[PDB]
Amino acid sequence: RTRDFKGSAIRLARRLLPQRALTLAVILLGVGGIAIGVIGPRILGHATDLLFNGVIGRELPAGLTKEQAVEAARARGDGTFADLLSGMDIVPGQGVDFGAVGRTLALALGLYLVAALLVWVQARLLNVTVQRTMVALRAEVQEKIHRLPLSYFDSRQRGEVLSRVTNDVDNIQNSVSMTISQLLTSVLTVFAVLVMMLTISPLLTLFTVVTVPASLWVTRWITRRSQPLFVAQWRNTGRLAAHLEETYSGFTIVKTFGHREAAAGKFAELNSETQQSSFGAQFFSGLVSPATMFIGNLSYVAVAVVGGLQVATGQITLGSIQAFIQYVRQFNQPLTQVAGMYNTLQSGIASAERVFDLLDTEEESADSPRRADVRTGRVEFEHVSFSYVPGTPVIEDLSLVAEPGSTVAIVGPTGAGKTTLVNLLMRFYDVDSGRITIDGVDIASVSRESLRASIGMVLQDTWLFAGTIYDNIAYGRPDADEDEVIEAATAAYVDRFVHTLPNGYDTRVDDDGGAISAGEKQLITIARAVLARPKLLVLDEATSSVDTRTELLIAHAMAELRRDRTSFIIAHRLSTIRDADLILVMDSGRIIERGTHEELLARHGRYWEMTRVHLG
Amino acid sequence: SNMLWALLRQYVRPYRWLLAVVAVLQVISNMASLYLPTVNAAIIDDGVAKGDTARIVELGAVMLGVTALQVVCAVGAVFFGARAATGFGHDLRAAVFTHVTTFSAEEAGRFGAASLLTRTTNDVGHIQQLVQLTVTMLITAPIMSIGGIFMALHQDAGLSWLLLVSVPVLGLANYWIIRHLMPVFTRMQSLIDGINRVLRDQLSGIRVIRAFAREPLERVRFAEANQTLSDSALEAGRWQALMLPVTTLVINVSSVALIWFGGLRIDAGQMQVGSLIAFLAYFMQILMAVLMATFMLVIFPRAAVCADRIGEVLSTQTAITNPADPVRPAAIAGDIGVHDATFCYPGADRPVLQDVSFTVPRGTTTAVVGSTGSGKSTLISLICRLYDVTSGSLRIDGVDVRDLDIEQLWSAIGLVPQRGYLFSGTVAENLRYGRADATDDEMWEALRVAAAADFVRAHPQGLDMPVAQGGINFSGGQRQRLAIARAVIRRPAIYLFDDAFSALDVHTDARVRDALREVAADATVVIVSQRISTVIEADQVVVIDDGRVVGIGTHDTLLADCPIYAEFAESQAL
Ligand SMILES: Nc1ncnc2c1ncn2[C@@H]1O[C@H](COP(=O)(O)OP(=O)(O)OP(=O)(O)O)[C@@H](O)[C@H]1O
Ligand SMILES: Nc1ncnc2c1ncn2[C@@H]1O[C@H](COP(=O)(O)OP(=O)(O)O)[C@@H](O)[C@H]1O
Ligand SMILES: [Mg+2]
Ligand SMILES: [Mg+2]
Repeated sequence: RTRDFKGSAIRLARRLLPQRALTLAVILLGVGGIAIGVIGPRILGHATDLLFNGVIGRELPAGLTKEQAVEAARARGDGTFADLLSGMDIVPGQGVDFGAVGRTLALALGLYLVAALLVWVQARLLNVTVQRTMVALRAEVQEKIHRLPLSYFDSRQRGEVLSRVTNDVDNIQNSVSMTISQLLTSVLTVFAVLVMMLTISPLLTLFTVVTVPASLWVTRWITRRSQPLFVAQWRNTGRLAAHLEETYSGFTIVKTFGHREAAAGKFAELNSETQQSSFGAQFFSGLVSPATMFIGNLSYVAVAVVGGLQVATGQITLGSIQAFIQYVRQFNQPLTQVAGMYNTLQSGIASAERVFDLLDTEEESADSPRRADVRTGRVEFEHVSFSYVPGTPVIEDLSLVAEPGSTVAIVGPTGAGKTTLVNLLMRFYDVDSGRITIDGVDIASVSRESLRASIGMVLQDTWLFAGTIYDNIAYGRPDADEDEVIEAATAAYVDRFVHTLPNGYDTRVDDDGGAISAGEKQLITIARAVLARPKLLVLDEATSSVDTRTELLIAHAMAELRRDRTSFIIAHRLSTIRDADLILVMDSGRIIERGTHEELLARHGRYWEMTRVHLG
Repeated sequence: SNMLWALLRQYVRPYRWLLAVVAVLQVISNMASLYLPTVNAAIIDDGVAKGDTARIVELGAVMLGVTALQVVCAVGAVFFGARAATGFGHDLRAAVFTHVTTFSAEEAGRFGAASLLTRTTNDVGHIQQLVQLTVTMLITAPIMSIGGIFMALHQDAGLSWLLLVSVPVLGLANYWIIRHLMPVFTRMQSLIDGINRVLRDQLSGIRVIRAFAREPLERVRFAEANQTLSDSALEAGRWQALMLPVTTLVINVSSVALIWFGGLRIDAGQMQVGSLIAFLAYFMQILMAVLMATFMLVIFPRAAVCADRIGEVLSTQTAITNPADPVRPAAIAGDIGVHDATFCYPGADRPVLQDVSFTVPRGTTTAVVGSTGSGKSTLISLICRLYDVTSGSLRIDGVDVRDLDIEQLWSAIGLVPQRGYLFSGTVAENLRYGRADATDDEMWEALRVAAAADFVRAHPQGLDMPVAQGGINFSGGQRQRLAIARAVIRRPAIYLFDDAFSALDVHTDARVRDALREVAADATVVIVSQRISTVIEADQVVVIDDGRVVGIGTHDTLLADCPIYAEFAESQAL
């Protein structure tokens, strides 16, 4: 995976290029919010040090100097308090001088009031520039899906292209605003908060950066000692979810045959066996925060003691250890998130090159403007020789003719290339070495948008989008009133089973109660194609999950009593194909024999011995 | 919401004493982290402020003790939190499963079998992960705050008013933001789930979208999902942009008022200089608690939608129940008596079945035949109370089927439904399922009857050839012959075949039915089929169309009398 990291990174980062003003005013507006949360504690420690100077500097005899006070302290057996007085800008006799404290705190307040404006405006400008490169990324993926050839979608894995346009575009967002918001500032609050506390004491900042190794080692020892607990809890919930899946799917067979108790006792086992294995993995995965805060408090006992042992000697000031304690909690705060805000950037830039390979794969063949015209409709193939993968013929030297007012019926085994022939008529795939002409004009020089609309197909597998039955039928011709939609819903026999639904024509296809059968989704799909009034109608086994008597009525009324419609009927049950003028019998890519029912029957070929497998 | 709370207070009710222990260990583990800056203030005041060097080390020892106590009751808190949070979730999916397995066919089908699965495991999980994380990582924000108030009251109780003015204004200005954020955030989640739906429907049907030339209609249906998602995600992030600035500004203004109103006391001799080092840490710990507690409240809306599904399941009451005093005959020896039975789903315009009235004898075989969606599988499910009649009656031997223990009925019926299912394991476990104590010379006998003995004896492991989860490692004609076989190791009185011979050729279909009415020649068989060849030798055949019974008779006397039956047999070239 992630076959490259440099090019993909420099290409994702300049997707934030259209609006570079918003991207530059988020970086420099966050630098000025970091240079204040670092200079804030340092200004506030000066205020707290103006207090201590005046508190332990007003008990000294007024009239002496700082040197004479230290001398007197040394003389009367105070080795440490004299060092305290020496490393401290005091003057014996004076108080607090609240003028300086007031000015320092006014600066700190007016400078804390600005840092919360530069952060609000940053989070607002960072949300505009991120929710604007996503609206432009997710919108050129859309226009890419409608430009790719069908050979791209059915040569990939099942959920591959799906979870590349919907889950990899959610990881690009959570990586475009995680690394300009949460890791551009949590690197500045690790370099600046660290260079500021190398100026206070380089001995104390040594007790603080030695909890990066200790707190990254134990958050790596726990997460490899609780590894045999995530693999006794993923395969122990995967057995519970597999038992539930089969006791819910075979529920009328569990219910009947009496095995409710045998399936409920096995659940009591699998459930009190995923409790024990989830506790064991949720405890050890949860004691990683109590362990990174024990090491964080051991570096606080060390700082408070040593740097407090270092103020009492006069090496650093009391106001500079208050600042340093502020920095200890501000430094190792962005060090309990580095695992997350780096694995997210890793699998936010891995799934940011999948999308870019999808956006760079070759599109289809730049169609023509000819706008196919079909008034009569006379399909004709001329030595079609299509093949999906080179070296394996799928269609070999095929040639058929339609006769404008006819209904030619293609029968044959599974794998003969019956559906592939429809993928060639619809120009889903390009023909190899042969012509394919509808009404005289080669379909290879035609706008596909006008060819596909002057035809109309129903495939064996059905597509229904998230909506009502009325919407899924009116999808074939949206500018159709309610009456013309129910008229096509009646010729396809979907009006029959739709009044037996709780809310017919408004029952949602994605939110029914199993109300719509598998053969009833094929009827809704036949109604959708007859609503557009196609001139060329192809029924590619779209009537295979229904009654063989609803099938004979559909492909009677829609195909044989339509003198003004050419229609292909690819059927498996070839008892509805008889009396259908010009049956074409295919096999292994080519048409073996052809004719009407009586001609092809009284010649003892493949059709004769196929009409006698359901009758002995 | 309302259902996330009524569920959380019902199934986490047995663990109150594991929560009263986590809530007394979090208090100790937070008061012990609020106590390190107090002993640091004692270092600053009894140490630094004096010469007194030894008092810093012999008081950092007291500080190591506190930092060890703070961790021995922060793993003890997650230990009991992770036990209460798994007991809740054990008890919740136990309840969801035990309730689902009381549903009928209709009530279980209303939810689905996958929506009903991801509503008992990875949907109970999102509330289990809520309890876990609200008892170990979210009660610290209201505990650090109140404990900081009590610590600021312990130390320098005169400057404690700054923390009674800063915690309310921090839990109020941060309650306002969240109260305005929760709606615009729960709308964004039903709007991320919609744009994804659009993409899934466009990729699933990228071929029929093009067959109709609907790419103009699409990407105008997607440009409205994309732009609406961005409009709701850009106002949800202008409230989420106030959270950090406002809370840190409150803490920092409280911090700069701290030193003013505390230096006014330090000059007055009524406060020690170290009591500022302590209050600053109180504020900076309350801040770190409130920040990381409000930055993970995104799990309440996503687990209150999850708790709506679980509540929708748990609030479903079954309608097909074993009667109070059920009739218990000596032996249900099938004689089915459908009298004037109708069935209509609630709210429909036309009933599935209407005025259906026929009768199949004690040792005969009836066959019901019709079109798609005409009510055939609804009649099978009425004979064995998977569904319940609305305006008629189902009788077996003379007693109403609603007036029998539903479990003795099922013990007399061998069912082979349309949507058959084989359970993972062994073929001798999928037919040790109708009888449960069958021998091998019964399993092989009924595998012979069902014409299934060939492909199960032609295997190394014998009648132990492993089956996949859904029986997917077989073809259709083998999968529905194992389903016929496990209905033959029951020796029922009533066989209910529901399109049980559709994936079989006419040859093996006739074989299975001959071997069936030769070893079970005294049982009542009811065959539901669309094929006529499997109906030619039925003792009676009834034809149903649009719900109503159009004709009753035999294959010969009904081929002339019923127009629908003749048209039906003509579509198959008989
Ligand atoms: N769970 C449900 N909720 C609402 N309506 C339903 C439900 N299940 C089925 N229906 C409707 O009730 C009717 C019942 O038809 P049924 O399934 O009995 O026909 P069938 O003879 O089994 O069809 P086939 O021959 O295809 O198996 C169908 O038309 C269907 O639209
Ligand atoms: N998208 C594809 N890529 C590669 N091979 C294919 C594809 N579609 C079909 N085939 C193969 O080519 C043959 C085409 O037959 P098909 O069009 O499926 O006819 P039928 O619908 O009658 O089975 C099949 O044997 C199949 O294995
Ligand atoms: Mg096909
Ligand atoms: Mg059915």
